[PDB]
This record gives sequence, C-alpha cells and structure tokens, in this order.
Amino acid sequence: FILIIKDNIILYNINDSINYLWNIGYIIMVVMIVQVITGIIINLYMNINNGYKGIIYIIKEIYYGYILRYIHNNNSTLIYVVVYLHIIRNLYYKTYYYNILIWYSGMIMLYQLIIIGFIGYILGWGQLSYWGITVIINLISGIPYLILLISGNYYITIVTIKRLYIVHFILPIILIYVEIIHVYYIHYLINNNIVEYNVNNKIIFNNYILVKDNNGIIFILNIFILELNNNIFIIADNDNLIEINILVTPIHIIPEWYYLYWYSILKLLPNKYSGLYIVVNSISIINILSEYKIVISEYKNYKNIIWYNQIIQYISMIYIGIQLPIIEYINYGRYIIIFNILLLIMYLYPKKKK
Amino acid sequence: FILIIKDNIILYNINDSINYLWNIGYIIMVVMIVQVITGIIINLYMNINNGYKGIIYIIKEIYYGYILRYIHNNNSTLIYVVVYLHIIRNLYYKTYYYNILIWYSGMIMLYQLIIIGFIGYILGWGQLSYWGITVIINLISGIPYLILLISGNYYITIVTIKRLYIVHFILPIILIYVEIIHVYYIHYLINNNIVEYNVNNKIIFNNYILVKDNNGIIFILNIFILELNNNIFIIADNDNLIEINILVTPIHIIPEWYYLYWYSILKLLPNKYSGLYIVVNSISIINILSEYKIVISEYKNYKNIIWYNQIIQYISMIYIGIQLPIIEYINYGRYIIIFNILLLIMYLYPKKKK
Amino acid sequence: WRGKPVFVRRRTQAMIDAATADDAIVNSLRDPERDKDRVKKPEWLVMLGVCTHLGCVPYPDQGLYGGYFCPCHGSHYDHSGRIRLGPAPLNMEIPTYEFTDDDTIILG
Amino acid sequence: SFTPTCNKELTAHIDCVKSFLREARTKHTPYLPGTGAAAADKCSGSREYFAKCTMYAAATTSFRRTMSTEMPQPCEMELNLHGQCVGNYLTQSIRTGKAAAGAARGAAQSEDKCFLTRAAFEKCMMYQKITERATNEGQVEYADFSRRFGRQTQTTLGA
Amino acid sequence: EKDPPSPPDWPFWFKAFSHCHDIPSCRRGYEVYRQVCATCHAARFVCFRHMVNTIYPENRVKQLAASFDYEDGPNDRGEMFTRPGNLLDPFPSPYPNEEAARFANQGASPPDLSQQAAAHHGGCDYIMSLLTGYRDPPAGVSLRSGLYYNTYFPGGAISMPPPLNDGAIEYEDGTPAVASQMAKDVSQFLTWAQ
Amino acid sequence: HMVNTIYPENRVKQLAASFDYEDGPNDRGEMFTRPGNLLDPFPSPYPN
Amino acid sequence: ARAYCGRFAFMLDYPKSYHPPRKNEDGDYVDPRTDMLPKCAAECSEWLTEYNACVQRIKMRTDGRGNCQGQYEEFAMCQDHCIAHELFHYLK
Amino acid sequence: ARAYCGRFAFMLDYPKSYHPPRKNEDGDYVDPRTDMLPKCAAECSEWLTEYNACVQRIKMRTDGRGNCQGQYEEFAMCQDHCIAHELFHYLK
Ligand SMILES: CCCCCCCCCCCCCCCCCC(=O)OC[C@H](COP(=O)([O-])OCC(O)COP(=O)([O-])OC[C@@H](COC(=O)CCCCCCCCCCCCCCCCC)OC(=O)CCCCCCCCCCCCCCCCC)OC(=O)CCCCCCCCCCCCCCCCC
Ligand code: HEC
Ligand code: HEM
Ligand code: HEM
Ligand code: HEM
Ligand code: HEM
Ligand SMILES: COC1=C(OC)C(=O)C(CC=C(C)C)=C(C)C1=O
Ligand SMILES: COC1=C(OC)C(=O)C(CC=C(C)C)=C(C)C1=O
Ligand SMILES: COC1=C(OC)C(=O)C(CC=C(C)C)=C(C)C1=O
Ligand code: FES
Repeated sequence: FILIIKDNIILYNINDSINYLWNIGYIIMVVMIVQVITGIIINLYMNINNGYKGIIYIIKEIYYGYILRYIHNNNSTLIYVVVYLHIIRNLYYKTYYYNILIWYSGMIMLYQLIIIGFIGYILGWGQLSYWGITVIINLISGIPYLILLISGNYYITIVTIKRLYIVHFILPIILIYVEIIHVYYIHYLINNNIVEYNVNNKIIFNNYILVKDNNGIIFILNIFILELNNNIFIIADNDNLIEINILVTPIHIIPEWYYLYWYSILKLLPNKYSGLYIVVNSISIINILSEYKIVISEYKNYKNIIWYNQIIQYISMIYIGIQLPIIEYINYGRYIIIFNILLLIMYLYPKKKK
Repeated sequence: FILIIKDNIILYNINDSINYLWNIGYIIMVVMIVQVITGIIINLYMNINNGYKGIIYIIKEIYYGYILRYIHNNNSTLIYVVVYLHIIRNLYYKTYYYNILIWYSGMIMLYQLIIIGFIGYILGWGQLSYWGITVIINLISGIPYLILLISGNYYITIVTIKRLYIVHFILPIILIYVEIIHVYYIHYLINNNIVEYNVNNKIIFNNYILVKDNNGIIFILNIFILELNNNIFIIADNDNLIEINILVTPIHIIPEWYYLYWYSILKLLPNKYSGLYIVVNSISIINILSEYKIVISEYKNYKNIIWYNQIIQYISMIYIGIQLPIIEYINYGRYIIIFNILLLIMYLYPKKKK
Repeated sequence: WRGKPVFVRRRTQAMIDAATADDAIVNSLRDPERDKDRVKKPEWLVMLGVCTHLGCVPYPDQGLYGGYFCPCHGSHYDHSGRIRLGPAPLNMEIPTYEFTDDDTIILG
Repeated sequence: SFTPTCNKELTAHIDCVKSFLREARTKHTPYLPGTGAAAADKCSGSREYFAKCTMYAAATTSFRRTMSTEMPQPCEMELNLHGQCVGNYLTQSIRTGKAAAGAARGAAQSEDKCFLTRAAFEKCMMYQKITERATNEGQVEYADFSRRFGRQTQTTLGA
Repeated sequence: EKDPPSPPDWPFWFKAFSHCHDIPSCRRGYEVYRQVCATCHAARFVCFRHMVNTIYPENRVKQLAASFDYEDGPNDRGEMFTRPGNLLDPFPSPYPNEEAARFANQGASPPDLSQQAAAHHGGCDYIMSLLTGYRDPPAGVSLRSGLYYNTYFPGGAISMPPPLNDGAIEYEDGTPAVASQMAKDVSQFLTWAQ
Repeated sequence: HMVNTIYPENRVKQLAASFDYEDGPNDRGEMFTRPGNLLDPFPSPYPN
Repeated sequence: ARAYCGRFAFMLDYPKSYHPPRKNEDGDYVDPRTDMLPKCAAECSEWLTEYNACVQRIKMRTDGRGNCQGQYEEFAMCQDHCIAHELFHYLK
Repeated sequence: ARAYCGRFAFMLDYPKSYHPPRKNEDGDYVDPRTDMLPKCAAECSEWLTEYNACVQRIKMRTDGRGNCQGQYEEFAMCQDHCIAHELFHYLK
C-alpha cells in the first residue's frame, strides 16, 4: 500500500488556485476518524444497560472521561457542520455537473450519517431521545407490523437500544469504506477549480496542499477546543439529561440542531406521509439538478442568486423547527417550502431559445 | 473490484494434483464469516452486564435464538479444529520452506484467534470463565500494576467484561483483513503441490477447485449440523452454566479443549514464568524451522517420522490437561515436553557431511 | 399495560347518564368528544390514567364531576374521561382494546 | 380474618409444628400432636385455624390493583417543611446548647424559628374550603395546538 | 402558546473561561440542600466521596455521612440491618420509591437534583430564577391548596411550596442567611454536583 | 414456559395462583401480596 | 448538556465589591432582592401599565372568564432581568 | 453446555416393555431399584471383596486412621452401571 499512498498523497497533483473551501473534505475525514476512536473508547466504560447512569459514571468516575463524553457529542455537531458546509460549497461551484459520480458517493455517506446520528442519542437514555424515536418510528406505522420488528416490543425499551447500538457501532466503519470510494472518484475524476476551465497549474499535495489543509484544521481545532471545554455555543439540548418517564411528555420533542430542517418539514405539512415524502424529496431531488440541461455550460461563476436563496431557506427552516408549533410559524413555513420547490425547479429546467 | 475478483477467483490457476487437505483453508474462511455474522446477530439480544442471564434469555425467549447460541459456540470449536488441522497439513508438506511469508501471515491470524476465543469464553459469565481469567491474568502479575490496568479493578468484574467485549467485537474484523494479506501472498507465491517440484498442470479455480472445495465444506456441514443440534461430541464444559461465586473454587479450572495444550504446559513446569515462557516457545519456534538449513532440498515427502511424533505430542498434552494434577501425570508430561524440545531441535539442526 | 396505568371502570347508570348529558353540551368542552366515541360499551370505560397536563395519575371518584381528579395541579375529568376543569389540555386517551366476549377485554 | 389464599395460615401452622418438635427433641420432652395440650399438641390451635381458613373466597386468584380510596393529603408538603425545620433546629440547639430546644412552638416567632413554616401549614389548611372551587386555570393550550407535531402526537408506539 | 419564560443571565463566578467553582459557596450550598431540599428531593448520583478534598475535608465528610442511616444487608441470617453512612454511600433519599414520594406531594414527584442544574433551559440560571421566582398569582389566576405561582416553572403553577425563607438556616461561616443567598448558594452546589 | 408444552393454559393459571408473590409499589408506595400469574417466575423459598 | 455557556470575564460583569445587606429594626437582615423589587418595577413601568390595564378590563367582565398571566409574565421577566444585573453585588 | 449426547436409537437401548413394580404385603409398591441392589452387588462381587478386605484391614489398625471410600466408590460405580441397564424397564 506504500506505493498506493505515494500515488494518492505524495505525487498527487492538484490545482494551485483552490480556496480554503477545498479543505473542508480533509477536515471531515479527520473529524470522522476522531469520532470512531472516541466512540470505541467510550464503549469500553459503558454499554447499553442504562446509558443515563453510564454517562454519569463516565463523567464522574473515569479518569478524563469527561473529555471522551464531550468530544464524542461535540465532534458530532462538528461532523455535521463540516458536511453541510461541504455540500453548500459543492452547490455554489456546481461540482455535480461533471463529477456526478463523486456527488453520488458523497450522498451515500450523507444517508449513512443521518442514521448514525439519530440512534446515538437514544444510547444516552434521555427523555428527549426516548420521545423522539417514539415519534419517528410512528411514521412507518403504516407499513403493517414493521414498527414491532424494528422496536422489538410494543413500546421503546432496552430491547430497542440493544439493536440500534449495533447499527451505531458498525455503520460508521462502512461509512469509512464509502469514503475510499469517494476519494477514488476524486482522484480519477480530477477535482474542480475555482475557474470553470481546466488549467496546467497543478502542484503536489504533501508539500503544499497538506500544509495548507493543516492550517485549516488547526484553525478549526482552536474553535472546537473552546466549545469542547467551555460550551460557548449551546449545541446539545438540556432535556436529554432528564430521566425517561414514559407517562410525561417533554416540553418540546425536537431533534438535535442537525435534524431541524427535516423536523420542520414533518411538522409543517398537514399529512404525516406527505411530510415523510417531502423529506425524501429534499435528499433525492438534489441528485438530479444537472440532468435535464442541454447547453454546453456548467452554469458556474454567475451571481448564484438561486443558490443564496436556497442556503437561506435551509437556515430559516431550522429556525421554524426550534419554534413551537404556533400557527403563524406554520403558515410562513409552508410558503418557504413552496419557495424551495420553485428554486429547485429553476435549477432543473432547461432553457428555450429566443 | 470485479476485475480483482476475476483475477483471483475465475482466472486463478491452481495445480490439478492437490488433495482435499488443500480445501481446509476455504473452510476456515467460510466458517470465520459465519462466526462474525452470528456474533453480531447475537449481540442484538445480549446484555453484557449479565451474560449468564443473557444467554438464558436468548435460548428461551428469542425466536430461533438457540440456533444462534449453539452455532456461535460450536462454530468456534470448528474454527479451531480446521485451523489446527491446517497447521498440521502445512507441517507435513513443509509448506513453510519456500512460502514463509504465507506462514508468517497465518501465524499472525493464529495469535489473534487465541485472544478472540479466550475473551469470548469470559463473556459467558459462568464459573469456569470467571476463575479461568482470574488465573491467567495472574501470570502477568509480575509486571507491576498491569493487572489493575487490564482488569479495571482489584478483581474481575463487569468492568473487565465491558472492555474485553470491545476487543472481542473488533479483533475479528482485523483478522479478516490479515486473511486478505494471507490470500495475497498465496496468489503471488504460488501454492505448494503434493509433489516437491513445479509442474505445468494448473486448472482454473471457479470451474474445478471451487466445486471440489464445496463438496468438502458440505461434507463438514453434515457433521457440524449433527453436533449443532444433537451434541454428539462434548465440546463445551458443563461448569460454565454455574452462576459465578467468587468464594467457591470450581471443581477444575480448565479452558476449552483448544487451549488445553498450553494449559498443560503451564501446569507441568514448576515455575510460573517458565510455563508462560514455554508457551511462547511453542508459538514462536515453529516460525524458524527451516532457517538454519543449508541443503538444496525442502525435506519433503520423506517418511515424516518426526512430524508424526510431534502431532501425537500435541494430542497427548491435551489429554494430560484434562486430567487432574495427579503427580504421575506431571512427571510423564514433563518427559513429553523434553521430547518436544528434542523433536524441534531435529527440525532446526542442519546436517554435517560424512 | 405497557408500562402505563389503564383504568377500567364499570359505570353505573348515573355515571353513564351524566356523560350522555354532557354529550349535548359538546363544543363547550376544551376537547369536544362524545361518550359514544370513547366507550365501546356504555357500562365499561377503559382509559389510560395519565393526566394530559404533566403525566400525574388521576384518582377516581374525585373532583367536581365525580370522575377523576388529578391532585397535582387540579385537573377535573368527567365520567367519560373528558377534561372539564384545570390545567390539563386534552381528554384522557382511550387505549386500543377489544371485547373478546361479554366478560373479557383484551388490551392490545 | 382469613387471607384469600391460606398460604399464610398454613405457614403459621408449620412454623408452630417445627418449633414444637425442635423443642421436644432438644429438651427430650413429650411430643404428641392431636393429644392433650399440657404436655403436647401445642400446635392444635394453629392447625384448626388453617382448617377454618379453608372457607376461602370466590375466585380468590383474580386479584385486581386499585387506586387508593384516599387521595394524597391536603397540606403534607407544608407539614413536611415544618417538620424539617423543627428537627434541624432541635439538632442545632442540642449541639450548641441553645434554649431554642424549649419553646419549639412560639406565637411571636421570637422563641420559634419554625413559626413561619408552621403558619404556612395552618393557612393552607384554613383555606382548603376557601379555595375548594378554585379553577387552577391560567392560560391553557387549545387542543389543536396540543396535538400538533412536537406536542402530544405520535407519542404512543404504533400511532 | 410561548415556551416557559427564559431565566435571567446571572453573573456566577464560574461562568468565565479561567474561573473555578467557588468552594465557599458550594459548601454553603450543601448546607442549603441538606436542610431544605433534601426533605423532598434526592441526589441519587451524588456520593459523599465526591465531596472529599473538593468541598469538605475527609473527616468532615465522614461526620456528615454518619449522620444518616442506610439500609444494608443481608446479614448471615438473611436479614436487612441499618448502619450509619459511609463515604461510599449515595446521598440519602427521602422516599423509598417514586410512588411514595408522589403520595407525599399531592401527586407531584420531586425530581432528582443530581443533573437538574443542566436539565432545564437556562441551566444554573434556571435554578436561581425558579427559587427566587415565586410571586403572588397573576390577576385572574386562582391556585388550589398546595399550588403556588412561579414565573419560570412551565405553566406558572408549581406544587413545590416556596422553599427558601429568611433565617431558615444558619450558615457555619456566618454569611447572612437571606432567601437570595441560599438560592445563589444551592444553585452553585447543584451545578457542581452535576 | 409450561403453557401448551407441559400443561394446558388454565391448569398453569391454577398452579401459579396457588402461590403468593410480592408486587408493588401501590399508589401509596407500599408493597402488596398478590396471587401468581403466568408471567411470574417459579417461587423461591428464601429471600437471599 | 451543561449548566452554562462560557464567556470572557470581560463579558461576565461580576460584582467588583460587596455591599452587606441592610439590617432591619428588629436586627434581621433584609433580603436584598426584596429591597430591589420596587426599583426594578419602576424600570419596567411600561409592562406594568399593560398588566394593570388588563386587570381592570377583566374586572369589568360580568362572566368569570379572564386572566392576566400573559402580561404578568412579561412584567416579571423584565423585573427579573433588572434584578439579575445588580443582586449578586449584595450576596456573598 | 447440554444435558446429553445424542445417539442413534439403535445405540440407545430403551426398555421395549414395562414390568410394573412388585407390591408389598402391606400393599405399598416396592422400589424396583431396591430389589435390583442384591443382584447388581453380585455382578460386582470382585470389587465388593476388595472393599470388604479394606474394612477388615482398617478394623485392625489400633489408631483411628483408615477409610475405605476409594474401594466403595469403585463398587458403587459398578453396582450403578448394572442398575442403569435394567431399571427404567420397571419405571413409567
Ligand atoms: C437398518 C438401517 C440401515 C441403514 C444403512 C445406511 C447405509 C448408508 C450407506 C452410505 C454409503 C455411502 C457410500 C458413498 C460411496 C461413494 C463415495 C464418493 O462418491 O466419493 C467421492 C466424493 C468426492 O469425489 P472425488 O473428490 O472425485 O473423490 C474423493 C476422493 O478423491 C476419493 O478417495 P476416497 O475413497 O478416500 O474418498 C472417500 C472419502 C474419504 O473422506 C474421509 O474419510 C474424510 C475424513 C478423513 C479422516 C478419516 C478417519 C478414518 C477413521 C476410521 C475409523 C475406522 C473404525 C473401524 C472400526 C471397525 C469395527 C469392526 O472422501 C470424501 O468424502 C472427501 C471428503 C472431503 C472433506 C474435506 C475436508 C478434509 C479435511 C482434511 C482431512 C481430514 C482431517 C481430519 C481427520 C484426520 C484423521 C486422522 O466423496 C464424497 O463427497 C463422499 C462423501 C461420503 C463418504 C462415504 C460415506 C459412507 C457412509 C456410510 C454410512 C453407513 C451407515 C450404516 C448404518 C447402519 C444402521 C443399522
Ligand atoms: C432546596 C432549595 C430545593 C431545590 C433546590 C428544589 N426544590 Fe423542589 N420540588 C418539589 C416538588 C413537589 C416538585 C415537583 C412539582 C411539579 O413540578 O409539579 C419540585 C420541583 C423542583 C425542581 C424541578 C422543576 C421542574 O420544572 O421540574 C427543582 C429544580 C427543584 N424542585 C429544586 C418539592 C419541594 C419540596 C417539598 C416541600 C421542597 C422542600 C423542595 N422542593 C425544595 C427544593
Ligand atoms: C462523510 C462525508 C463526506 C466526506 C468524508 C467527504 C470528503 C470529500 C473529500 C476529501 C473531497 C475532496 C477534497 C475537496 O475538494 O474538498 C470531496 C469532494 C467532493 N464531495 Fe465530498 N465528502 C462527504 C460528503 C459529501 C456529500 C454529502 C456530497 C454530495 C452532496 C459530496 C460531494 C462531493 C463532491 C461533488 C466533491 C467534488 C468537489 C470538487 O469537484 O472538487 N461530499 N469530498
Ligand atoms: C459517523 C460517526 C458517528 C457519529 C456521527 C455518532 C454520533 C453520536 C451521537 C450524536 C451520540 C449522542 C451523544 C450524546 O449522548 O449526546 C452518540 C453516542 C454514542 N456513540 Fe456515536 N457516533 C459515531 C460513531 C460511533 C462509533 C464508531 C462508536 C463506537 C462503537 C460510537 C459509540 C457511541 C456510544 C457508546 C454512544 C453512547 C455514549 C454517548 O452518549 O456519548 N459512535 N454518537
Ligand atoms: C474469530 C471469530 C470469533 C470467535 C473465534 C469467537 C469466539 C467466541 C466464543 C468461544 C464465545 C463463547 C461462546 C460460549 O459462551 O460458549 C463467544 C461469545 C460471543 N461472541 Fe464471539 N467469536 C468470534 C467473533 C465474534 C464477533 C465478530 C462478534 C460480534 C461483535 C462476536 C460476538 C459474541 C458475543 C455477543 C458473545 C457472547 C454470547 C455467547 O456467549 O454466545 N464474536 N465468541
Ligand atoms: C484464520 C486462519 C487462516 C485462514 C483463513 C487460512 C487460509 C488459507 C488459505 C485459503 C490457504 C490457501 C488454500 C490452501 O492451500 O488450503 C492457505 C494457505 C496457507 N496457509 Fe493458511 N490460513 C489460516 C491459518 C494459517 C496459519 C496459522 C498458518 C501458519 C501456521 C498458515 C499457513 C499457511 C501456509 C504455509 C499456506 C500455504 C500452503 C501451501 O503452500 O499451499 N495458515 N491458508
Ligand atoms: C429525536 O431525533 C430525531 C427527530 O425527532 C423528532 C427527528 O425529527 C428526525 C428527523 C426524522 C425524519 C424522518 C426526517 C431525526 C433524524 C432525529 O434524529
Ligand atoms: C438538505 O441538507 C442540508 C444541507 O445541505 C444542503 C444544509 O445546508 C443544511 C443547513 C446547514 C446549516 C449550517 C445552516 C441542512 C441542515 C440540511 O438539511
Ligand atoms: C483458562 O486457562 C487457559 C490456559 O490455562 C493456562 C491457557 O494456557 C490458555 C492459552 C494461553 C496462551 C498464551 C496460548 C488460555 C487461553 C486459557 O484460557
Ligand atoms: S399533571 Fe395532572 S394537573 Fe398537572
């Protein structure tokens, strides 16, 4: 494998005109490894018997256990920040027009990540996680008997945790394999540049791009260390530190911040399945945004007005999700969903000739 | 990877003169996959906080759980049988003389397997398992403070189970990776034949060798199905179904049958470390049995008298291990160890000229 | 049943008539529901005994309607389990249950 | 009088039987069940009691849990607070030799450091009838809001 | 309607990057918890050994734990006995189960205060605000016996009697015992316990 | 475990109901004694 | 997951000095918060007028319906924000 | 891990018929095993002579030391192997 490493790290040529937005991917890979390592180490001191007490036992009895607990929670937030920012970049520079294979490989990892995260918060045995899996499992309540098979009982119980835990342990290793398929296509299908064309300005990776990529990762580390030890930003809801009572409903059954765009979709649409279905549309339509075009152009380096309104639509929907289900937020949020479809249609539609 | 598969399975040429002893390796690979799958599935219903009560809940409450429980225990016995028989073969045909790299890769997997099996026994959380680890861990009692770091307490508790379980979950996946390194050397360094020389008699693998290898595996399956459902051979000690009591010592603290060779070595030698050291010798000296030779010959297809006495030495030591520590068995067993050193010296020593 | 208290009350004719009387004043209730749609047999009320305010378990034969009074914050439910006074927002939920025969129910 | 299941009654008879036999063998005194009480048959009464318990009841097997006839008490929390104050001050007074041990109940509160908490208990008890009609309603969520996604909906598995 | 009123942002010492938990306040907080909150709440996940060499010296923690009686066992005859507490025991719990506790608080359950300093939005600020947030009911709001108004509790009506009264306890260090001090101190201690 | 395998369901009910188990807590936080059911383990003679 | 959000000490306006609580005629220390209540109510006069208006509007209603909790929660939140800025200066 | 080792039924010599236990003069059924004890002791006579010899050798010893458990366990194992071959034929 040493020759492979030399071909893909030491003699790998990349354009010298790339920005720091081309370093986001390096950070995902590094922060992903950290999340696997910390996860395996936490499991050394806790299992599925009672997470509530187990997390307490890690933070109070294990030496430096608090570091492991808070890194694993905060580095998840970090994973989802960097991934979501990696997508925003790919949309801005339309890096899906000629490198769709790379885009497809990435989306597979996005799907896997969305399942890894949801199930990790039930491992903590907290109120907000108990009642948030009870509300997402009941969306497939139409498929007969499927809820019982997944849950393993008629209500969420330790049985449900013992099985989701195995998916949370194993699915990350598969994600790492898909990361190789992703880096494989990137290296074959050359990366896109800040300029729309292809230019002979490439420089080796280890001597230049890795030094710059490390300056980026160390910048993010400074900020992540401050959050890790001082909680400068509230990235974890406090109601997950309340012991599970199956009789009392939490004040608000909301997910973590990185599922509030699909939680709002589900709370805005008036039919449960319509919501589920609009959450499929969000993660699926974005994979065909260049397929119907017919012009010899990649629609790149224009003012990207449609892009800006899409990125804001995401942020605004996350806000509506935090808010309670007040009627006025529901009406305004339904307009934001209608607007997303029109913006998506604009990306999809080919143009007629004057 | 399809081209890789075609190069290593469909257009892979092997000599047509090989016996059914060249099918043992295929069986190891298949039975190994089965042990990983069943282990992961059993994990879906197991609580490592009490594995005594957990195994009961699998066999009585889970549908077809008894199949998973008994396959995972019996397929371990099977793994070790096939591996130990794969070594006996490699010794008989001296397949380490020119393919040492293959031999080295295999020994690495043997070391990993020896750790996986032992820790899996302790997950059963029964009398024999508890006292057995309590005896082994106290062999490294000389290295200061290391028992405490491995155990996590002053005595074996669930704390130790929660950490060894992670080694038992992860180490098998690494073994599968070393299996690739093993199949890599086999395919580059061509396999040895029943004849000492190299002959142009090779035939493709999928159309011929895989059909024969499946006839072999299905033969073993018939026998393994009978053991799996009727316990024709006692391959699991009954004293692992006794609830752990730290105050009472079991009638006999012995390992599974596939650890009895090294258990006897440790119970025969009069100094604890000497015993540990003679166990190291057994699993290390066998890796240099052709290094000091100087003749242009592989010492192959002779009467193999030294080989036969070695294979019997292994069987006889396993017998002494079952037997209680009667003094007579200790004296006789010390002679068998002296004899093994002599047989191993015979393999190692180069010959002078008349 | 499934971790929750399931109150099963045989209802006297007075109790049944009381809920039937409020069946006409429906739409004057926080959560308008008719007793016919909350009971399969008038003589039998099977409900989950969990206050819809903050989960406390109400006590029967208490309150202003002689139904079920949650002492935690003062929610009064009627003889059909419908919220009539207090902080509670909704009516006590009716579980999934069928009648196997005349003298047996099956919860689930 | 008699338990629906006579397991308790039988256990009492067997305990009497076992103790009398143990005493008889240990002290080498006569043991004779179903004979005169003075020297033997000390378990005659227990045996008859179990036989009387055999009257039993209809379908004793069908036990049914029930909510308490009496609800949680009216001012127990206020009373508990006053009790804690009385005990804490008693512990401090005995430790520091204060006169607060005396005059534990004081009208002025000058001699009683627990007078204020006692007054609260008295007021709650006094106003029990006064506030018996109290709605206990502030601002109550309407049902439509209560049953929207993020509130009490999809809250029971299989919804 | 709107979510429960957000707690004010109190200037606790430990909120700065380079600041610690003020041990003098945490010590007073233990006294407030032991003499006021403990009657109804339990701290199951807080053990006496956690306070040794951190809040109190080892001998002092022994005396505190020994003041309580715990149920240990079984003995050689299979019976349960009562012993004084030790440094390895959890903080005493007032009620044996949640159903006993509920029966003593008009059906309401006093939550365990082990992680309450971080179990509510606002965190430590929510404890300080709640304990000092009792008020006369708003006009038009009438509360039954055992129900008290509090601006920060969700809904406004809490089954907890106003717990802090001036002069309720005497601080060993002489600090003036006023309701707001006890609040600031018990909030500090519960934050440390979390 | 014995229902429809060793004994009929009604018979197993009678056997279990013959024993007294300790269940609870009740609404008052107290432990009570009830007849046994098909979901109870076999009775144990001693508490520890 | 945690009790507080960290901040620079220059953003955390911690009391720089301590003013002991006033002592009553009886000699019992008066709660600093109780003394601060009138001053902070004046700072929130605008919300208090809204609440007082509600009280009089619900007083007229000849039915028994009407509450002023909404306006009281806004006044209370305001009065309490004022208290937070100066209360710990009188507390040890 | 399991109670028994499986075998072909032709290797498992199960009783082909049932002989009811004899009834005593009182009318109580006599244990088939007790009736089989003398017959199986005769089949193990060689070990019984060894045990009986030990008893007499330990009887002579003027100290209190001496046991014959070793020889009794060999006799008992033999008598019991004999019983196993024919006892279930008298049991339902
Ligand atoms: C009233 C009820 C009555 C019921 C009556 C029921 C009667 C049933 C009769 C059934 C008869 C079946 C006869 C089949 C003949 C056709 C064979 C054939 O086509 O083979 C080719 C075919 C393969 O074709 P091929 O590759 O072209 O040729 C194979 C060889 O090259 C050709 O050379 P070969 O001749 O040597 O081949 C024979 C066999 C031979 O295979 C074996 O024997 C494999 C095991 C080797 C160890 C052998 C230990 C021997 C111990 C002997 C103990 C003797 C005790 C004597 C006591 C005497 C007391 C008086 O080869 C194989 O089967 C190959 C299996 C490959 C296994 C792959 C894994 C190998 C691992 C490495 C070796 C083992 C290492 C560990 C063991 C080391 C031991 C030191 O072989 C098979 O797959 C045949 C499997 C079946 C074998 C025979 C089974 C006989 C079963 C008799 C049952 C009687 C039941 C009576 C019940 C009565 C109740 C009252
Ligand atoms: C000592 C100063 C304290 C502290 C720090 C707390 N309490 Fe209480 N409390 C009691 C009851 C019955 C409840 C539950 C009421 C219900 O919510 O209806 C509570 C609740 C709490 C909380 C949680 C608030 C939340 O929103 O759930 C907290 C943080 C809290 N308390 C702190 C009852 C009592 C008492 C009974 C008389 C006493 C004494 C205390 N509490 C004292 C304290
Ligand atoms: C587990 C998350 C993922 C990781 C590890 C990851 C990793 C990376 C890496 C290392 C790069 C090359 C360096 C770069 O240019 O920044 C890259 C490129 C790319 N990724 Fe990802 N990615 C992930 C998520 C995604 C997702 C979800 C998508 C699709 C929505 C995606 C689409 C792309 C595309 C199109 C490129 C090529 C960009 C260009 O043309 O250079 N990635 N990714
Ligand atoms: C894509 C990678 C992963 C992500 C995004 C993910 C996500 C998270 C999340 C969000 C939590 C909840 C943290 C909290 O309770 O607030 C969690 C918990 C947990 N994760 Fe992961 N995880 C990843 C991989 C892994 C791996 C590989 C392991 C190791 C088997 C692991 C082990 C655990 C454990 C034991 C918990 C429960 C303890 C905890 O609450 O911190 N995770 N995970
Ligand atoms: C080289 C492969 C492996 C071998 C040789 C091995 C060996 C065994 C052994 C001997 C047992 C004890 C069985 C009994 O209690 O008697 C055991 C237990 C167990 N193993 Fe494995 N194992 C393998 C891989 C795995 C894998 C990959 C997993 C999945 C994470 C797994 C999960 C388990 C579990 C949960 C138990 C406890 C349940 C049990 O007692 O059956 N094992 N293993
Ligand atoms: C996890 C256990 C292992 C598996 C999966 C395995 C697998 C295999 C496979 C598939 C073959 C080729 C087919 C064959 O000729 O049978 C082979 C060859 C070989 N293995 Fe292993 N093996 C293992 C253990 C070992 C060990 C422990 C050793 C060394 C003591 C070893 C040494 C060899 C050698 C020397 C060969 C070449 C034989 C010849 O020259 O053809 N293997 N093995
Ligand atoms: C509590 O955890 C979660 C939710 O709770 C409401 C979600 O809505 C969601 C979003 C679910 C769907 C079906 C889009 C996720 C993933 C989640 O993690
Ligand atoms: C559809 O997938 C999503 C994104 O990628 C396009 C986002 O950018 C966002 C928005 C991300 C940020 C940082 C506001 C989210 C949450 C999302 O769901
Ligand atoms: C329980 O007893 C056991 C032994 O006894 C000494 C072993 O030798 C061994 C074998 C040890 C080595 C290092 C090969 C194991 C695993 C074992 O479990
Ligand atoms: S929980 Fe019943 S009145 Fe609030």
